[PDB]
Amino acid sequence: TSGTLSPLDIYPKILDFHPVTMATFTMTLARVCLCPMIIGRGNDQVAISSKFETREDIAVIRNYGNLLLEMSAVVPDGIVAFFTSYQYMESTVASWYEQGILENIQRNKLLFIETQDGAETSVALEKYQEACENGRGAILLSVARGKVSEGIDFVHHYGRAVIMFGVPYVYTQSRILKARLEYLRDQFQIRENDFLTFDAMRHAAQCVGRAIRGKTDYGLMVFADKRFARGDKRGKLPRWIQEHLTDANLNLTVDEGVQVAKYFLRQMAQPFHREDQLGLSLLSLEQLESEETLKRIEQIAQQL
Amino acid sequence: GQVRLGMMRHLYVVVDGSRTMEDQDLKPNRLTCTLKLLEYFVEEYFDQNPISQIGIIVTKSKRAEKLTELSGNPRKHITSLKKAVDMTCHGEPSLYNSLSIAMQTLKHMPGHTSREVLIIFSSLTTCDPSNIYDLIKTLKAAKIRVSVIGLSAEVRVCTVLARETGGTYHVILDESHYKELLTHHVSPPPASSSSECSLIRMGFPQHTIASLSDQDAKPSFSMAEPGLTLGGYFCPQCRAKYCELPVECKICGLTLVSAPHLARSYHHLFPLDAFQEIPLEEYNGERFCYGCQGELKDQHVYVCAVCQNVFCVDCDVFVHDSLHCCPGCIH
Amino acid sequence: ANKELEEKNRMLQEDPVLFQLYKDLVVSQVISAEEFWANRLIALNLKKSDRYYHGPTPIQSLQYATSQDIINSFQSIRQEMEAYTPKLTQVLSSSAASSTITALSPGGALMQGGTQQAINQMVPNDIQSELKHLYVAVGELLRHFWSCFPVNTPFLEEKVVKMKSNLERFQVTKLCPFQEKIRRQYLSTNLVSHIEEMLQTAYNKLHTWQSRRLMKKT
Amino acid sequence: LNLLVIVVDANPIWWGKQALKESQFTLSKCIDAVMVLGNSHLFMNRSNKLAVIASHIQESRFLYPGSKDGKYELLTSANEVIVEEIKDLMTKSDIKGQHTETLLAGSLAKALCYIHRMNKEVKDNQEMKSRILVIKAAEDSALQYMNFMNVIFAAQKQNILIDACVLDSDSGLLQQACDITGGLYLKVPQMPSLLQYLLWVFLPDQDQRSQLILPPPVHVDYRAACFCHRNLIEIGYVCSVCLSIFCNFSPICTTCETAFKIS
Ligand SMILES: [Zn+2]
Ligand SMILES: [Zn+2]
Ligand SMILES: [Zn+2]
Ligand SMILES: [Zn+2]
Repeated sequence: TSGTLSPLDIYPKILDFHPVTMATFTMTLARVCLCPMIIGRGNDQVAISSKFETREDIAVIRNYGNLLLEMSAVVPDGIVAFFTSYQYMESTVASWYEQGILENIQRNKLLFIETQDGAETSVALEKYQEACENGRGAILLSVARGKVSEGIDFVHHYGRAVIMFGVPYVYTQSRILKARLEYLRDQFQIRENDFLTFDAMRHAAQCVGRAIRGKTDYGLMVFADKRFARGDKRGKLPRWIQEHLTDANLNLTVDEGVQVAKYFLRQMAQPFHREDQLGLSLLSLEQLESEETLKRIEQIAQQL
Repeated sequence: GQVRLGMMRHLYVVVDGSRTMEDQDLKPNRLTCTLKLLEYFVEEYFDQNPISQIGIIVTKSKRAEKLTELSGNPRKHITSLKKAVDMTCHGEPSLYNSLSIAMQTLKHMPGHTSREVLIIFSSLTTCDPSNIYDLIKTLKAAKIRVSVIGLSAEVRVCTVLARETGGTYHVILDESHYKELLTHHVSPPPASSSSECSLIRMGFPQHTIASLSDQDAKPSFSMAEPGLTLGGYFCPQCRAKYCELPVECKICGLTLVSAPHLARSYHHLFPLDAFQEIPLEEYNGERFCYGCQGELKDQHVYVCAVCQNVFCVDCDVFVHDSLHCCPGCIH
Repeated sequence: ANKELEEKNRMLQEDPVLFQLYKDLVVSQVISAEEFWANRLIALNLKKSDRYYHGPTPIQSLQYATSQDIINSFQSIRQEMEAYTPKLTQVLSSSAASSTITALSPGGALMQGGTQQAINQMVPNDIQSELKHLYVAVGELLRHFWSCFPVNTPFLEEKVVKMKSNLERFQVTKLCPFQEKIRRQYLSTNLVSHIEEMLQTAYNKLHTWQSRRLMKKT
Repeated sequence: LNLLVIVVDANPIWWGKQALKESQFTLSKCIDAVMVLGNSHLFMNRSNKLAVIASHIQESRFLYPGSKDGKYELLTSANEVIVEEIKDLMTKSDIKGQHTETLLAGSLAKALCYIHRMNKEVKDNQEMKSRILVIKAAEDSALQYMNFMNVIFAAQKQNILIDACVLDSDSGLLQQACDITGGLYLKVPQMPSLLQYLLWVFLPDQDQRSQLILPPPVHVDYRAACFCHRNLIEIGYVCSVCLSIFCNFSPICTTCETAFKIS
């Protein structure tokens, strides 16, 4: 059981597994509660990607920094920014300094960059959580593989805008990948380009889908490169995020995404009291005994 | 509400002068629209609560600036806002220093005053120079009340400040929603279980013209570029000379009231009720408006609670916004 | 440390009007420099709402007579408003209109010989400067007086400050009489007696407090 | 475009005592001076509007709202409806004893909301200025002061001027209203000349108050009493819960039964 598992067709196809129930439960909402956008279009109309395989391309890192700057200027209370690899976060935050960007991100919010010490990460997390509560703005940028996004969960006002930089592919690792893929071709029947896309999307949607605790929590969750729009990679995000991924939001610009973020936060900072939920996204004692509600709950859940 | 209200009300307005005031989300930049609605706010607040006062701080470049001191006449405040259109809005704000100046003035107002601060706050980096949870603990203990009207976002620190000091936090969609929020903060907000219910000693000075063609008068200049005042308003404590009433006594500490200024805010205490709103035709044997003797050419008929007469939409808006009483229940 | 000196100075410099005041008080031999710089640093259910209904307006003479008059007036006005509408004849006699124009002409009744406001603008500017100095000075004096005065603060330190206020008050009256003699003996106009009203009320509150506290001795 | 709203204090008891007085000046010349002022106001300009309200003792019924005898035609129809409306009002009437003093707060309330709806009728090119004449002849009841101030402040906000011709007795609340709203107050010294007072002082509109030299403003008394002994106050004690004027200091606040914190 997990909050993200997608697609469910592949866990019987890996684990030698035959279940009774293969179930996906749709996010039924009385309020939009999240918006995913795929910011895959630079402000210069540069195609945002990570095709270079961690060997830096300058203008794409420029547009990443521009995204982080303007999303800092819009979003409250803590932005979480997942990179691809620690070499790539190393190189990106390197070239956000020689290029004149990172002081402006300082002017809007307080950075807490990650390191692979076990104690320095915990101190950076503690100051990041003491800066989302003592007035100022805090922005935690990490790697989408490590322990930062495995247990350490970001709740109502600690991450409002989970910025997934890049598509996380395991690129550093050796012939263990080639050999596990040759195995999944041969003795299971799962393709090369199927398993790579599955692994990348389970890591990306794993690190994204931590921002939301309940119905009264709202998380902007942006995906920043063009590859998340290409049908197979978008097709393997879970159903409760594809349901709220609009075709207009598909392949936004930076500034169109910033304006969608502003309209999102303004429409979703108003009093959304408990009395707006008893119809749709909540149930009382006596709202259960009605068989019309039973028909509704029959219509919500689906299987695979 | 039929609840206790804070009717003497030293409110204190803290405006941003941030970098984010220059953003163009509103139709002019946020400084201009915010300042225009504060001009409307000072107008309606002095139009509705006469005893109370306002003070305006622009918060600019990590420092706080007491732009207009805590006084009770709209001329100085609106003059200062017409001046403050011309400002620059450079730098990041400072919530620490602005709440410190507002606290520093609002320590020593007497305990029955619901001491209130209204922070019209836009940006997100809340650049304080010290710890701002000890201020919130102090302002919790100093029984002040701080309410923040926010632009573009929800910020956790302003949420903690609003829910802990006692105020209310709100974020802005439009021109109309922002007018609704400032109109919500015009009215006297209800009191907690903490504020003192004292009995302030008051003074009611009569008007005195130049007595009998100035036969043994007392020719004075003023008391706060003044001419030679022949007569006017005295004080019953210190026997000074004031031109305008109501004015807090500048040399005694008495508060001077003409007493329609107590009658200008009596509608809060015996308030209105709801109009039973019914759109359809529905049994109406009284075709004409009991308000202004006109036909009901629309499908909205509004019927009072006690007398249960008939009113139209124009009489609805007029009674519930301005006249503040049912014309039937007087009869 | 000579801190205070540097403060009062820096101020006097930046604030020349205050400097003026400082001279007009200290240099004028009314008080001493040290004193001046020293002290210059819940369901509300209303019980009786009828008290709100007829408010602070005093009780007018409202004596409607015996209810026989109710019946008599109802009879006479029900008979009155039956026969109605003369429009040419009854409305105006022309002599009443001529007397009304006589009244509203500027020498008759309802023209009160009002909005006259006879002023004494003879020597404006330098007398205005004198009065600016005087009202600043007496404002500071009565500021200290009525600021320490109001609550009796029944101990010996506040009573000693009240005695210093009494000394400053008497020498303030002497300096005000000297300023009135040096000012108003130029062209014989411009009653300054409002400042003397303020200082006479300070004099009166001082003697009335003295008699009150001497009654409160035992 | 202007809007005069005459309010005539038709106290049947007062004008009944006036008509048993057998004077020259009865209610007929009062309502006729009202109609001549109304036809004069409609006569001064084509765009002017008129509305005439009559405060009775128990009701605020409006009076307003071919040429047989030579008037202008709409003046004739307006005079016919005002005459027939006062004949339907005053003759067919009632008698009660607990409520016999006249009212003025309700008729002013109807006038305020009438000016509101007639200002919604106005299109974007033109703009409406407005005033309320009050022709008072009776003694106002004190009991509606809580109400009465409210309509004054409505006329303070809605920028409606208030004027008053009082006939017999002075009225502190109504000269108070004409002081607050910016209107004008006048106590007539001789009854039958009433029309000639109205056609020079109260006929001219807002852009003729500033041109004409008018009778000067009487000084307005801001007398204030306690709710305790009704006597005049120069220094009072006012609660911050009840917001009520007390004269002498008392332990337990009577107006709102406040558990008064004592220091
Ligand atoms: Zn005083
Ligand atoms: Zn009613
Ligand atoms: Zn109506
Ligand atoms: Zn009380």
